Amino acid sequence: SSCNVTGVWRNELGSTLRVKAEGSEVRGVYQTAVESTRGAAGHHRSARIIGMVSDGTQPTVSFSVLWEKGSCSAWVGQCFILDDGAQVLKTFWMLRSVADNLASAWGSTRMGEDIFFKT
Amino acid sequence: SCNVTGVWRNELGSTLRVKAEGSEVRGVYQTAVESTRGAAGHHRSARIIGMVSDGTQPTVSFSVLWEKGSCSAWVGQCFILDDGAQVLKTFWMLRSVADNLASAWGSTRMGEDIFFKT
Amino acid sequence: SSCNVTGVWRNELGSTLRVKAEGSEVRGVYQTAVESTRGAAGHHRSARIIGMVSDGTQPTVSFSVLWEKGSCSAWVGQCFILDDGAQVLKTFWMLRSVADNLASAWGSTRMGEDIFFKT
Amino acid sequence: SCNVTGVWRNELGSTLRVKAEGSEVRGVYQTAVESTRGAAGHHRSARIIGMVSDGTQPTVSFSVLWEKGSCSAWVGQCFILDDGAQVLKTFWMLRSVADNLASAWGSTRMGEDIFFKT
Ligand SMILES: O=C(O)CCCC[C@@H]1SC[C@@H]2NC(=O)N[C@@H]21
Ligand SMILES: O=C(O)CCCC[C@@H]1SC[C@@H]2NC(=O)N[C@@H]21
Ligand SMILES: O=C(O)CCCC[C@@H]1SC[C@@H]2NC(=O)N[C@@H]21
Ligand SMILES: O=C(O)CCCC[C@@H]1SC[C@@H]2NC(=O)N[C@@H]21
Repeated sequence: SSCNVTGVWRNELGSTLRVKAEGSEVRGVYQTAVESTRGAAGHHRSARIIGMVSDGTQPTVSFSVLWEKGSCSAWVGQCFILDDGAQVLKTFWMLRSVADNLASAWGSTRMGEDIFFKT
Repeated sequence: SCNVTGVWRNELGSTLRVKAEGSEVRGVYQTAVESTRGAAGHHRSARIIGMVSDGTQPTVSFSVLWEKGSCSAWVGQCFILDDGAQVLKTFWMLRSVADNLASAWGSTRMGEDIFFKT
Repeated sequence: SSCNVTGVWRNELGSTLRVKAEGSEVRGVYQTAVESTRGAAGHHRSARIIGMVSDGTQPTVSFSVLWEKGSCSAWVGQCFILDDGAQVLKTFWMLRSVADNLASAWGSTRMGEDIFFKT
Repeated sequence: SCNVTGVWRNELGSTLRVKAEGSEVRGVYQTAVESTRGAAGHHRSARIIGMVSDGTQPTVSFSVLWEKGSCSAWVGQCFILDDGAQVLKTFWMLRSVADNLASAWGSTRMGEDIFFKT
């Protein structure tokens, strides 16, 4: 019983992650159900993702998103296959907001946990 | 204008060879340090994949898959200091493999990496 | 309707947090269900808490824990009252492992999310 | 030994006055910066409460509650260098007040603070 990163995923915020694994890379499309300020994520709150995925029964993943307005996000996670059979992607993320210069950037990094379930 | 393409070095002694073609970043990462011995394999090198914005002080996000299945990610921004230096200010996460969901709580480390240009 | 920080909470790993407010401070007991390396959290996987709670309806909290073998942890968070009447304590945490020196400390900090519910 | 008790300053210019009592730390933090005008109060100072371990290079964990409801926590270690210099090495989180659960998703920031002595 394997956890397969390829698929369509939904997080606890209601964001959708559509992902295709090929070789050791991932591509696809992230639609965020929220943004940090109006505009940030763009026209349909959507952007391309690019990243890596490991081999194995419970693979690790890492992937990046650049948001239309110049902020950017990164996730690292592992695909686990639960005892009830649900496929689950446990991730932490960083969101990096554009700063004006180095001195004002101390506060430009946010973090959190996204849990993605297959739909 | 700060530019991401080039060869960089961090406070740990690690090296980052980066090349942008537009919004994409590719390259190679050599880490001077490892969480377990050989976790990054014998050359401690891996490929890098990510994104870089446009603008003069662009933001950057990139991932590395390590040889034995851990993976790191960096976000940051390319700054021109007063003195002419180009600096990549980043924060990273290192995700170690875990056996099951229940052991995964302790799987994510973080830190800050300052990359300077060789 | 408010969120009340005082009491016994339980998070996703089964760890129990007992909070007593004394003014702006919080004191109490943390019993972790899990530890890094056997005995890191001491004989009873238990230690005391110290920190702060704000004055809202939905207060923010900050608290810290020194474990027996010297690693330390801190959580920051807010106490939300939900539509269904439930009180959820939403935190993020940092675990600091002891290192021998500055250079080998690069990997000494881990992070996660803890969602506490009231018992 | 590295001694936590004292007056400390970090890369941002913020000042940290702490004293140690058993395994408890107390004192005042004066931040050189804030998220919004006045988040740290008119004087940008607040009390600190936390913990410090025994040993030659002790670990530390402290909190601060800010005037307008946000809060910050630091975890770290007091490393003593070759040159005899004492150095507090930390990572922090800053939680901002949110109106409700759903809109709290982006309410946590982090960073590194490195403190030197006066
Ligand atoms: O606010 C921004 O700068 C762009 C949108 C940010 C979306 C973030 S990425 C991490 C978190 N998880 C989500 O699904 N959305 C938010
Ligand atoms: O430990 C592993 O699982 C593989 C090596 C990780 C190297 C990390 S990546 C974050 C940090 N920055 C560096 O330059 N090296 C370490
Ligand atoms: O591993 C150690 O060094 C001591 C025990 C740490 C337990 C951590 S603290 C954050 C997380 N949440 C819990 O409930 N327990 C773990
Ligand atoms: O913005 C706020 O809500 C309150 C002030 C935050 C000050 C932060 S705490 C982490 C960082 N280190 C400092 O010395 N100052 C900032």
